[PDB]
Amino acid sequence: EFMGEQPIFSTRAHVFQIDPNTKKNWVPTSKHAVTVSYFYDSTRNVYRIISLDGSKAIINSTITPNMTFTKTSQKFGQWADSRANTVYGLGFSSEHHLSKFAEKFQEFKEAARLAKEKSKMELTSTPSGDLQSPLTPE
Repeated sequence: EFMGEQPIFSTRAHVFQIDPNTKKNWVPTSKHAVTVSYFYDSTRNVYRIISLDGSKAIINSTITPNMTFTKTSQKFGQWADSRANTVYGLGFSSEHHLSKFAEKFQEFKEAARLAKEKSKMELTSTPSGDLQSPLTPE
């Protein structure tokens, strides 16, 4: 498992990607199966898909409400990440794991929507040739 802050959900998959600025389509990111996890980053108040290959992150995708995870072939699903400017693809060990991951994606999509809503102003009546505003913005 992991040390320190635990992820909410983890699975095993081969990782693939599409880079917009190369002519190739799908390319293998990992040679072998790696752990793929949904993680709540409390300081940033966002949910992230985190995948490590050895000591480095090969997936660091911040879930947004408008993201779409699509199942497109046997045991394989994909989502586009506009922020990372990359499409990620996951090859699973069974159809069960593919579908479970997809279900979780929608769960984290809703949570991300609520997180953004939660991410407080004080309204007031108007303060009861001189200037009353601050001299500088900051």
